[PDB]
Amino acid sequence: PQITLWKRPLVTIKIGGQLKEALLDTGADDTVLEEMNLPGRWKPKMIGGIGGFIKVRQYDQILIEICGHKAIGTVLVGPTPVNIIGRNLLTQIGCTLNF
Amino acid sequence: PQITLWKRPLVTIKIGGQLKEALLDTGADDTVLEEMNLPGRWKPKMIGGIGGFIKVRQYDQILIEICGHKAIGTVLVGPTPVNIIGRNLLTQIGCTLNF
Amino acid sequence: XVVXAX
Ligand SMILES: O=C(O)c1ccc2cc[nH]c2c1
Repeated sequence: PQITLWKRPLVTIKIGGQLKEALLDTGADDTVLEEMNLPGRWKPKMIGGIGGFIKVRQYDQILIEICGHKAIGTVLVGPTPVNIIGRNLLTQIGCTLNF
Repeated sequence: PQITLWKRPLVTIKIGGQLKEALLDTGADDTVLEEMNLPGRWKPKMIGGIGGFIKVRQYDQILIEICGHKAIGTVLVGPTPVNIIGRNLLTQIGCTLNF
Repeated sequence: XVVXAX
């Protein structure tokens, strides 16, 4: 799809067999979702942004669909105020900025 | 341009004969810079991010060039760890996400 | 990482 930016670019995702919604964020290096269980083992990670840092759990090699487009990569989970798809997964679906 | 997301999407911006660089940030409602050169009077604004909320300095009607594209809008000066061009300005230059 | 603004 082509997504204009007059409102937040929220899209449907599927992860852990559940449909959720998340913000496509070109200013996010990594993907951070609100608390959920995921398969495998996690490792602790810090991430930063506006307002400071947060503690997250890092899960590697996780399957996620973003508007039906499959990706596999790292998903961080923690107390984010909004689910965010970052560049690590945007690149996997061939997302580009265009102007 | 058509910009991939393997690295941060930093672009040249110009304000008041200062060249800077800033990230094209679809996950930002607003444009936030760490500093501008002698910009004058401002009003306070609160914005949020993953870590909490910050107080910023709001400047309206700023003329900016982003990758050579002329725009006008609000620029916030605040403690962002990376200069960011948010949707308020991305829309003005016709920027979309595409996949 | 860095994640960017509400
Ligand atoms: O999920 C956790 O228990 C946890 C605890 C501490 C840290 C530090 C960074 N990530 C964490 C996750």
